[PDB]
Amino acid sequence: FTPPIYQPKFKTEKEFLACTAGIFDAYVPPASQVSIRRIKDYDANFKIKDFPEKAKDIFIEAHLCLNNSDHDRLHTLVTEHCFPDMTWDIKYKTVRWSFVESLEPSHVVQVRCNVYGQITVRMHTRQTLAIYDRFGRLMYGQEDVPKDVLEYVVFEKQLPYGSWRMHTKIVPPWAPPKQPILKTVMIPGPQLKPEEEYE
Amino acid sequence: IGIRLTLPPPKVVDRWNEKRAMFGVYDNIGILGNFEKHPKELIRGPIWLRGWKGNELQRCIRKRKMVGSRMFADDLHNLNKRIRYLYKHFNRHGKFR
Amino acid sequence: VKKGFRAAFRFQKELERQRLLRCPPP
Amino acid sequence: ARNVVYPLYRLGGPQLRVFRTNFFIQLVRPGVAQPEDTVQFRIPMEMTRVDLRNYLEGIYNVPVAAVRTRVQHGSNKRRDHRNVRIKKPDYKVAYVQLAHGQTFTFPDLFPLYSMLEEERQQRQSSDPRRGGVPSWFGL
Amino acid sequence: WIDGPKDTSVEDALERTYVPCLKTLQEEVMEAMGIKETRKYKKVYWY
Amino acid sequence: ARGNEYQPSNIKRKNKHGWVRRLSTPAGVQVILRRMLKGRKSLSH
Amino acid sequence: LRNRVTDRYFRIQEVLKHARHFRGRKNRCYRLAVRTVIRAF
Amino acid sequence: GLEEFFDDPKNWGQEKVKSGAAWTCQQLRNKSNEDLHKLWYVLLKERNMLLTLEQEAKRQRLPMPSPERLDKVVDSMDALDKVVQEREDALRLLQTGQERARPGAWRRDIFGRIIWHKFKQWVIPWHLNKRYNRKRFFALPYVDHFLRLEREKRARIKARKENLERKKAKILLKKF
Amino acid sequence: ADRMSKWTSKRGPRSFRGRKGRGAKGIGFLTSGWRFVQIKEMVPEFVVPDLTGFKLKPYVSYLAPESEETPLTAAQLFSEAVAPAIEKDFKDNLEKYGFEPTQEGKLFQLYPRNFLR
RNA sequence: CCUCCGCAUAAGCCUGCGUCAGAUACUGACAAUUAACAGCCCAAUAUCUACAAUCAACCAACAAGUCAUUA
RNA sequence: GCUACCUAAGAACAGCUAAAAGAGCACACCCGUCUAUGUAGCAAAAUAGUGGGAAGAUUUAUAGGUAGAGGCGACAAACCUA
RNA sequence: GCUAAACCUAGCCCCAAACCCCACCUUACUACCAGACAACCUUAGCCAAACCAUUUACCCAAAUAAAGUAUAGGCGAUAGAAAUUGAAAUGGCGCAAUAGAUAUAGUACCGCAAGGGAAAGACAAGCAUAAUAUAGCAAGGACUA
Ligand SMILES: [Mg+2]
Ligand SMILES: [Mg+2]
Ligand SMILES: [Mg+2]
Ligand SMILES: [Mg+2]
Ligand SMILES: [Mg+2]
Ligand SMILES: [Mg+2]
Ligand SMILES: [Mg+2]
Ligand SMILES: [Mg+2]
Ligand SMILES: [Mg+2]
Repeated sequence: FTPPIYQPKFKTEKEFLACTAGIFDAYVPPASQVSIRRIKDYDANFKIKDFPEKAKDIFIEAHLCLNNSDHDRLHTLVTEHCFPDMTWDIKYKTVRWSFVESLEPSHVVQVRCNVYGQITVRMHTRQTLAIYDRFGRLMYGQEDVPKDVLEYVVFEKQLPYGSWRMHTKIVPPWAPPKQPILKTVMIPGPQLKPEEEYE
Repeated sequence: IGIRLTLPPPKVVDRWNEKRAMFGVYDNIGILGNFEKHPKELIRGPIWLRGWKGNELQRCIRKRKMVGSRMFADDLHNLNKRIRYLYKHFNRHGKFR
Repeated sequence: VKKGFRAAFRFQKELERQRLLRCPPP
Repeated sequence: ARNVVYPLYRLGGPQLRVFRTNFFIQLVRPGVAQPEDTVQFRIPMEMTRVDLRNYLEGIYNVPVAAVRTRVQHGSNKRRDHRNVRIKKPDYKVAYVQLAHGQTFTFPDLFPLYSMLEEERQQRQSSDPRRGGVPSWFGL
Repeated sequence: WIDGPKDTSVEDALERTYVPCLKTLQEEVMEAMGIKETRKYKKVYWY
Repeated sequence: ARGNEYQPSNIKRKNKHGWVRRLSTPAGVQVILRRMLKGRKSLSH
Repeated sequence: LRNRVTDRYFRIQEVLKHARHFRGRKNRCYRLAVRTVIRAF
Repeated sequence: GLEEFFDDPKNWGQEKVKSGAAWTCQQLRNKSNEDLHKLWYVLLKERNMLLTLEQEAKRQRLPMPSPERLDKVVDSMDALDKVVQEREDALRLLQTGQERARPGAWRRDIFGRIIWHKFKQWVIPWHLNKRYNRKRFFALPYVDHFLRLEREKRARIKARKENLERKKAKILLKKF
Repeated sequence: ADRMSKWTSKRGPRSFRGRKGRGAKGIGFLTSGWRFVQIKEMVPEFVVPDLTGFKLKPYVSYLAPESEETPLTAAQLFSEAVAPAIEKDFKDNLEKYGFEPTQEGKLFQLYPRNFLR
C-alpha cells in the first residue's frame, strides 16, 4: 500500500486652491472704484482701458486651444473652477470652434474682490461652432455660418504669480435660446412601480 | 514569450576610469624592479589561492589546509563532504583510466 | 529578466517590421 | 500595581501599600441589559476584585457593594495577509454593584469644503434636450 | 492661548516645591499623610 | 477505521513534549537547542 | 543563471513559420511542429 | 463618584476639546514628592476618563474627541514616573551604591547563554528551595557546538548586512 | 495541536484551568477544605492623597516657558541635599547628614527594594 | 414527515450562524461567558487501625475486596 | 494521545429465564460470520441487513510504563501514529 | 480580445578586513517552603577493494619543496611521512524573483514528536473572433483552384 500524498494547502486557498466658488457678487444685466484700488494696491501695474484687449486675446486663445484639446495650455488659460466645464463634455469629440471679427469693442463691466481678483467683461462677438462625434459626424452647429454671441465672462486672478483666467460665464435668463440640435431626443416620463399607477 | 518586450536600460561603461586605466601596471614588477617582488604578490584574493591554481579538489584541499581552522562549522562540514565527494569522483569515475 | 541586449533589439526590429506590415505608412 | 515585583509578605510584616497605582480602568457601556446598580469596567488582567473595590473606594469614593470579574477571551481567529493569526487581546471585565441603593446609568456621550458645496449647488446638470452637447458654449 | 479648566496656571506649573531630601516618595508621603506603620519588614532571601 | 490516531489530551501533550520534559534530558536539551538554532517560533509543545 | 539563452523565441519561430499552414496543434506547438516540419522537408 | 470617569457634561458631543500641554520631566523635577503623589492621581483620573472616552467612541463607531489628550496624559504620567524613578535611583546610589533596585546576577543558563537572572523573593534559603535547585544555571559541554553555531549564524547575518550597506552606498555613488 | 497560541488557563483540563492564573498577585493562602484565608497585609492598600485644594491639573498651559532637560543624578542630589550641611559643619559619623550604613531596619529599604513603585 | 435522538458533564477545540456595516455560516467593527457549580487544599511529629461488598438482616462464598483516623 | 501488554485508581452492563454460573434468550455496549452496496467511496476499510458475545479470560474513560534487533505478542511475524 | 506576456531591485553569493519594567526549568514564559540525581566513557557504518572477512584520505595548527619519496599494505585496493626549506598581504569576466540564502520565513502549512518546509512583488500554450464535408502520420509534389 502507498499512502496518499497531500499537496500544500496554500495552492488551493489562494484568493484574489487658486479659485473661488462661483461669483462673489453676481452681475445682473438688463461704484467699483474701491475694488479698483483693492486690485491696484496689490498688482502695482494695471490698466482698465487696456484690459479688454488682453481679456479678448486670452478668451480667443483658450477657445482655439479647445479645438486641439491643448489641455496643458488650457490649464493656464482658464481657472480650475472652469476647466471641468471647458474640457469634460468636449471629451471624445472634435470641436471646430473658430473666431471672426468682433461686432463691438470689449469693455469692462464691474470688478470686486486669500484675496482673489474678479473682472466681469462684456463681449458681443461673432463665432463659429461645429461639434462632431467620435465618428466624425456633425451634431451641433454649421461650420461655415457664423453666429453672434453675447457673453458676460468673469475672470479670476490670484493675489502672486497668477494671471487673469476665465472663471465663469454668466448667462442671463433673458438670453435667447441656443442653437437647436440636429438629432431628436426622447424624454421618458415618470417610471411606474408595480403598485403605482400613472396619473 | 521568453523575450523581454522592452529594450534594457542602456549600459554605459567608462573605459577610462582609474581601474581600467591603470590595469596591468606593475605586472612586470619583477623583471623591471630587480625581482624584489614577484608579480604573483600583486594578486589580491583568498589567502589560499594567491599565486596558485588547481582543480576543484586541489582548491578544496588547500582551503581546508590553510583556513580550515577559521571556517564556520557548517561551511567546514560542507568542505569536508565536498573533498570526500571530489576524491571519489576524480579517483573512481570518468571515461579514462 | 535575462541579461543581454541583442535578443531584445532583435525583437524590437521584428515588432517594427510587423507594425509596418499591419499599418504601412501612407 | 502591575509589572512590578510585590515585596514578599511574612507573618507579622507591614501592610502592603501602593502609592502610585499603575492600574488604569475603563468604565464601559454594557452590551447586555444590567441592573441599575451595576457598573461595568474593563480592567487590567492583574487586578483582583479586592484591588478594584479598594481602587474605586479610594480614588473615586464610590461605595462598592459587590464585585464580580471574568476574563473575556479575545479572538485569535483573524488572520493577516500572511495567514498569521492576529490576536485580539484578552481582557478582564468587572461588574460592580453599588451600595446603599445607589443607581448608575451609562451617560449619553456623543449626543475648500465651502467651495465644493457651492460647486455642487452650481453643478448645472446637463438637460435632456441638450443631448450630450456641451452647454458651456454660448452659440 | 487661554487656559482650560484642566490646565495648570504657569505660576503653579513653575512653583519649585521640591526640597531636595534623602527620603523616598513613599516614606515622605507616609509622613505627610500621617500613616503609621510599626511592623518591621521581615527579611527574605533573594535568588 | 484509521486516521484518527490523534486523541488529544493536554496532560499527555505537556507531559510528552513539553518544555520541562525536553529539559529533563540532555538529548531534549539538544532538541531545544536545534529548534533555537533553526529559529523555530515554537521550541516545545 | 550565469548564461541563459535569450534567442529561444527566434529559434522557435524559425520552425513555426514553416509549420504555420499545418492542421491542428502541429502548427502551434514546437514539440509537434518540429517533427512534422522535418517530415515535410 | 462615577461621574469622574466621564468628561464635563458640557464637553459631551463636542468635536474637539481644548487641552493644555503634557507635563514635562523638567517641569515635574521642580515639584515635591507630595505634589508628584497628588498629581499622579490627578493624571490617573484623567487617564481613566480618556480611556472611557476612547472605548465609548469605539462602541459608538465615532471618532474620539481630541484623541491627543490621551497621548498627552500618558506622556505626563511617564514623565512623572521617570522623575520619581530618577529620585529613587539617585537615593539608592547614594545610600547603597547599587545601580539597580532588584537584585540579580549574570548567569549561564542550561542553553549556554549569558543572562541577567533577576532574583526572586523566597522564605527559605536557596540550598533548601527544591524548585530552585531543579533549575540549572550551568551548561554541559554538549552546548558548546550550538553556541559556536549560533555565533556563526549571527556573524553571517552581520556580514550580509554590512555587505548590503556597502553595496547600497556604491550604488548611490554611481547614481550621483 | 496549537503550538503557537499562548498557553492560558482556558485550555487544559479542569486541574490545569484551576491551577493556572492570569498574573494577579496572591492575596492569601488555602487551608484544609480549600478554604481561602485572605491576609489583609497581602492586599495592596492604595495610599490615595486628599486632592482637595490641589492646584496642579492633568495638563500644563502652553504659555509655560521651555526648559532644558537635566536628569537628576546622585552627584546633583548630594550637592543639593548634603553638601550645604557638610560645609556648614566642616567649617565649624555621617548619619547626622542623612547617610545610613545599612538599609536593614528601615520600612522602605532602597536595596533590595521592598516597596511597591 | 423523520430520529437511540436529545439536554448536560467530561475531554477536546478556542470565538468558529450574537449585533451592526460592507460582501455573496465571507470581510471588518462592536459586544460577550459574572460563582454558590468546578478547579486551585490541608501545620507537623508520632501513634493508630484483623473483622469486605452484594437493600447487609438470614442464606450464599471465594477471586479475599484503598477507604484512615486520634493525642 | 493508534495499537500490543502492563500499572494505579474509576465506570457500565435493560428486561425475561434462571439462581451465586468464564449459565440461556436478548437491549445498551463490544465484535465482525455471511450477503449486498460502495470501490478517488460517506469512509486511505464505510453502509444496510444478517450474525457472535453481552456479570466476564467482559467492555470502557483517565493518568502512567515498556522503544527499534528493542518493545509487546491467548504466535497472526501480529502490533509499536494509515 | 481574453487569458496572458514582459520588467528590476528586494535581496542574496564568494572574498578581504575586523575577533563576535514584568514573566519564564512546575504543564516554560507560572510573584511566595526542607534540596542533594546532578556531567565526563574508542564512533559505527555506508563506501573502495569490482564479493568480503585485515585493510580503505578526512580543522592538522608555514604555503612551497623534499615527495607521492622513505615507509605501510589480504605487499592489494590503497594509505603515506619526516629531517630539511621558508609566503607576503574592500573587491567581483557572482545571481537578478523557478536565479541568488530555505527565506517576504524557519513564517504558512504538514507531523504526536524529533522533524519537514513553501509560494509570491513589479502577441506561449489554451480559447474567442470563426464548428463541420468522402480518403486515412495529415504532409509533400503540385495545381487556376
Ligand atoms: Mg469566576
Ligand atoms: Mg484512546
Ligand atoms: Mg443483565
Ligand atoms: Mg454468558
Ligand atoms: Mg491479546
Ligand atoms: Mg504460526
Ligand atoms: Mg566492496
Ligand atoms: Mg527563491
Ligand atoms: Mg496563442
